[PDB]
Amino acid sequence: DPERRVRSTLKKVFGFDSFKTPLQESATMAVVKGNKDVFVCMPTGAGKSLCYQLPALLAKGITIVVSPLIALIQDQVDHLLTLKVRVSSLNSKLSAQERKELLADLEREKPQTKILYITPEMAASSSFQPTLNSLVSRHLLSYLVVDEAHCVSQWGHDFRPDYLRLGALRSRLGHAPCVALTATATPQVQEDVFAALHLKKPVAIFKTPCFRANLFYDVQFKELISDPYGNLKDFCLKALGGCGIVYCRTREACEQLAIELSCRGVNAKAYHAGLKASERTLVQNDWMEEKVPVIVATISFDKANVRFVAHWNIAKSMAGYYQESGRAGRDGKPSWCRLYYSRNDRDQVSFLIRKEVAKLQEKRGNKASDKATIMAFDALVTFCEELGCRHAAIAKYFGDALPACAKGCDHCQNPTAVRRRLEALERSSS
Ligand SMILES: Nc1ncnc2c1ncn2[C@@H]1O[C@H](COP(=O)(O)OP(=O)(O)O)[C@@H](O)[C@H]1O
Ligand SMILES: [Mg+2]
Ligand SMILES: [Zn+2]
Repeated sequence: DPERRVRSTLKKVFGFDSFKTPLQESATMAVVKGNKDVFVCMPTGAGKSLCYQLPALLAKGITIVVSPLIALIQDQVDHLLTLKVRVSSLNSKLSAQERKELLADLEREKPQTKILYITPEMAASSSFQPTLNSLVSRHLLSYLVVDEAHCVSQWGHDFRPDYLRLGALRSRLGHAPCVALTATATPQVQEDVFAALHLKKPVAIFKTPCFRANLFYDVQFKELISDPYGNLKDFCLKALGGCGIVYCRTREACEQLAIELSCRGVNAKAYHAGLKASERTLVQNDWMEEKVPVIVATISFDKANVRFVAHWNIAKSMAGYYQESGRAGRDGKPSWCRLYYSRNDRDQVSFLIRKEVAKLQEKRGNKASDKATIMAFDALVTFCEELGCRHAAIAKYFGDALPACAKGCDHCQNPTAVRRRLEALERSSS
């Protein structure tokens, strides 16, 4: 009865009566089985570390975990140690005796070390190769875990050439299943992970869908609104009856909107990097304690009663838009997400990204991530100019199945209304 073995370890070691979600449960059970290569794709804070930390304790041998930096490794090592777990870390920070003590333990016929954290540079080093081959030869390797697996991809936010060497390492240890985990949900990133880590097919996939049922999405065209500040004021008031957010691009527009909304009868405090750090925490504290309902911001600081998120200007990427609008309705109660779109604002953001790209190119030459940045923006322009379900467009971008939008977006609420606003936009060009 492995379910019972898992359930007892969950309580006695990790001190938990249940799994956070059933997907965390299915993922953990699939890693325990040990018959296939596993891919875990869940949001940050969804309990991905347990999906591999728990099975490692129930396996006969050692689990090797690859992670990008020592700072993040140390946090994971310090955490497991308090649970009285036999966790170790082979890195550059180790003193002469420390490394000698750890290398000796691994050379024992029955080593004490159950979980070993290493950086990719260390995994692929010729000096680590005698240790690894001995473990493979003695059938002492139970799992190979690749955390932050999106690091293999130039289509992700954190490309690391060191992660590309991990494919050849994985190929050398066939007996041991491989576990790959990330929060990045795009299909190109998933495809890069499967190919770069030389994963064995069929891969067991545990993917949290990006769909958020309680969010009402709409797109309004600033060009066709006689009183723009009046529309934002209406939207802000109607959504309440908690708190709400308004995003904009400039410090100028951030100040204009904060004063402009306070005049209409909706108390708004401007938040940007131009202000003093003393004032930053002050404005933050007041929005958190509901003294001020609206925060107009260009930058960010997690409030649970966010009833609205309004984007005064188009965001820089589809992933950025998903994350910023995603700050709404964390309590599960109904919330509203509006993106105010104009072709001039599109031309402005596009120009800004192209300069930022040329600045990186002047600094370090050409890279394949240069094209990804333009495509991440053009996917958001497509969403703004598209006629279709707002939730189905997000699902398609993140490789999810069609979501059950029960009149949960402007297009689904009334497709004719979205069509008339779009026709007026297309005609205005002539
Ligand atoms: N079954 C569980 N029940 C409750 N909390 C859990 C459970 N499993 C893990 N957690 C906790 O969830 C938090 C976030 O998990 P973590 O592994 O850091 O997530 P991720 O890698 O997805 O960002 C941690 O503080 C962890 O202890
Ligand atoms: Mg993690
Ligand atoms: Zn819809």
